[PDB]
Amino acid sequence: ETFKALKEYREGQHNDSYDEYEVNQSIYYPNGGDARKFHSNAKPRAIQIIFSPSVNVRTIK
Amino acid sequence: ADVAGTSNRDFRGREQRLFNSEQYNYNNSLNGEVSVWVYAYYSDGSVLVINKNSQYKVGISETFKALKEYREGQHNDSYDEYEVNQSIYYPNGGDARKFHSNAKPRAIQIIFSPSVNVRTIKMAKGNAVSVPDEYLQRSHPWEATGIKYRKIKRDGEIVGYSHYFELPHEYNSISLAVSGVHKNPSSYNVHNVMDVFQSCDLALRFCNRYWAELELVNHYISPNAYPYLDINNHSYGVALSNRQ
Amino acid sequence: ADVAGTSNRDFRGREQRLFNSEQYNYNNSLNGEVSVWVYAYYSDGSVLVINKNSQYKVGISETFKALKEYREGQHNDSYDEYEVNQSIYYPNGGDARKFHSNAKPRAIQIIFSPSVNVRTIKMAKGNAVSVPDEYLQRSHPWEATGIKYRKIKRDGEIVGYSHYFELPHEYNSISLAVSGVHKNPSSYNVHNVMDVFQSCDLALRFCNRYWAELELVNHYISPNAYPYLDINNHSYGVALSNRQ
Amino acid sequence: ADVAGTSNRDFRGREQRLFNSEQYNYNNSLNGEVSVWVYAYYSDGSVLVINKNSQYKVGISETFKALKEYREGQHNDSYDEYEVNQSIYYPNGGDARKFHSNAKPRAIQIIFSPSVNVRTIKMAKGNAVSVPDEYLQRSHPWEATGIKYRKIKRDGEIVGYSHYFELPHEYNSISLAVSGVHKNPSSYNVHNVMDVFQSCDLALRFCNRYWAELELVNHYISPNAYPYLDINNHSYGVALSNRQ
Ligand SMILES: [Cl-]
Ligand SMILES: [Cl-]
Ligand SMILES: [Cl-]
Repeated sequence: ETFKALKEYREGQHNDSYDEYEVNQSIYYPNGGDARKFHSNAKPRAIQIIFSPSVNVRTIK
Repeated sequence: ADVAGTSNRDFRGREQRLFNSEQYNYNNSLNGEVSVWVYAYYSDGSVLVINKNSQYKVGISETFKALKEYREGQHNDSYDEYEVNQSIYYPNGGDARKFHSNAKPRAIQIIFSPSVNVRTIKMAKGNAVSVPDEYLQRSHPWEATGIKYRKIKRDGEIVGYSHYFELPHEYNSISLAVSGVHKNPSSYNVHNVMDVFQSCDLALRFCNRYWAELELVNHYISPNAYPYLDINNHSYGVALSNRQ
Repeated sequence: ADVAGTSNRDFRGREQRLFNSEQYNYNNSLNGEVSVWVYAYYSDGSVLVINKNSQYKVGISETFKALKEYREGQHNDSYDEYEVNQSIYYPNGGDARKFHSNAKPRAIQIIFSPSVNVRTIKMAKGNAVSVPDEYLQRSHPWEATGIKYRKIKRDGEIVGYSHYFELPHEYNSISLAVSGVHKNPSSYNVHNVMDVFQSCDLALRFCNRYWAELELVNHYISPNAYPYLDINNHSYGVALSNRQ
Repeated sequence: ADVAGTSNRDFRGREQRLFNSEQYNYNNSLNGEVSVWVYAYYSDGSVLVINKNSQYKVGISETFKALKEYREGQHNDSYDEYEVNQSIYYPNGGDARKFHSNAKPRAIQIIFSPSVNVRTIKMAKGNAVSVPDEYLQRSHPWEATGIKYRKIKRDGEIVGYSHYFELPHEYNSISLAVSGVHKNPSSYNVHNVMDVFQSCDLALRFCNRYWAELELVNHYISPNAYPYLDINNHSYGVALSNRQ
């Protein structure tokens, strides 16, 4: 997944889409965008990766 | 004339030291201001500040709703946020489409000017329906929390006092009032009561949402010579007593 | 040990009776809360509650406009309702597209906690431009309406006081303030004045529009052990003095 | 110690030259990345970049529609642009209100990292319904276009390869896929197949629309040490082999 694809998207609700394009430009390069926020709440706060018990753990990358 | 910075006749230097000393001492006289600030920090990095400036005593009191983030001129999910409020006022009381409102404060800092007497500070930290301690019948209407205030210091002088507490848990849903009294080391009090009543009308309030602690430091705290303590424990303010 | 409910050594029963008695008496001490609620009832069945909780004395004061129904996150006919307000402030002063705004309150209930002294209750019921009695020059700024308050009782104990008045007529267009003082059967007063000034800052407010009296009973009054009187004359609240 | 830049014991200079040489050679090892970028240039001066970075081999494949300009959070004439697409898929197939969509790319640049083997580069440039050469039955699924790639060079070193083609005609309506394989000058291959299958899952993609080639140069190409060739034939990138 890209950085953008992991950001929160609320189907059928407002998503601040224009400001969030600007946030992305600021994340891709310091001071690269003109957003009206310091921290996007659409950024993930954590990631869990889970595999089924049929994976071989030594092959995980 | 004598040469600058070489003798006791540098009256420009003496007057600059007196000018600063007179500001520090004036603010501590009963003719001076006492001030309080409530900072409510949000997850998007923005910060609501409420400040009240008044003579003799000063305070701020806000509902749960009034401390939630409000973005002027932008979308605020207003209908869903009415539903979130009903769920916070009573479990399962609303029909919101989210688990956690990002408009809830993540932390509160209370700062007082150095003219407050710390022993007079009182806080009413209530639940989301504005009750101080679970039920009205058993509630003392405030706690005197001065022992928890840290000195904000610059160059050895106290420039303000801070009490900070995080609200990082889902159940941290509060209403808040705070009050402090201006220093009065004298025994004067009798005769001045209607003047204190007029101070209740004359107190000036300011409220604004700044987009980042950086912006709060640069455009709010520093230009007005106010005290502050940032997330990295750095003290801001201006030392004045006996200083040039 | 002795068997439960058979002897004077049921210390669990004694402590449960003391726990409740201590809450009732604490609320009546000068360390306790005094509280007031203003309920404004609308034709769609919804109810605005404003509550203030404070030590020593407490009150609420609202403009005509502030008591009109406001639906958060829904349409409120805001422009037409500015025009309705102009017509209420002065006959024929606005250009509204309705005869009667359904946002006007149909009735008001004022309830005080049982720690108020009823004889100290004062109401300023003003006209729509916030004048108590037709013209300022002839207005006394309040009426002491304690004689009209009914006792809200449960199991023989007074759990609160109620004053209710309907606004069913077209010309019933009001502004409203109310105030009561906490019981003080002692002769203590001198020394505590700045503490009362701090109580003015520390008072906590709550405001919300509930969609039905049922919802008010279930999600507001009952969970917080507050007193109430419903449209069918049923008393709600919790008896505590000498009770398990 | 010896003086800087005067002897064979300037180990800071030797380590700086090795650090850069090790990056160049690592990228060319089979442990290193191979990368491709597709740049689609629009008439308003904006540029969509898609980049894929992976081990062993890498590619990008996009429909006609996916290469059209999309302005996030702005109007995009979405209904008329569905109609334009129907007219491009089949003559007279749509009911658009324009002759030429300004969302169509005016040109494409394909750039590969210097770790690709140029002889392995393959392009499938299809018509607007994703057929490589007019009809499926007669289509070879790619053309090997490495001979057309120019060396992007800095300070004498190849920093990437470019193939650029304009789409200036009304009938220039394409779908596009490209693929290249990482250099492998060894005879090692057998044993590594499942590792290549995992590389297909591990390949990282990036996509963004920048508003100008200037902005692409300053905020995309240069900060990431990527190769590029601008409209004035200027080469960008960083020479590393044997260099400080
Ligand atoms: Cl003084
Ligand atoms: Cl007492
Ligand atoms: Cl290798």
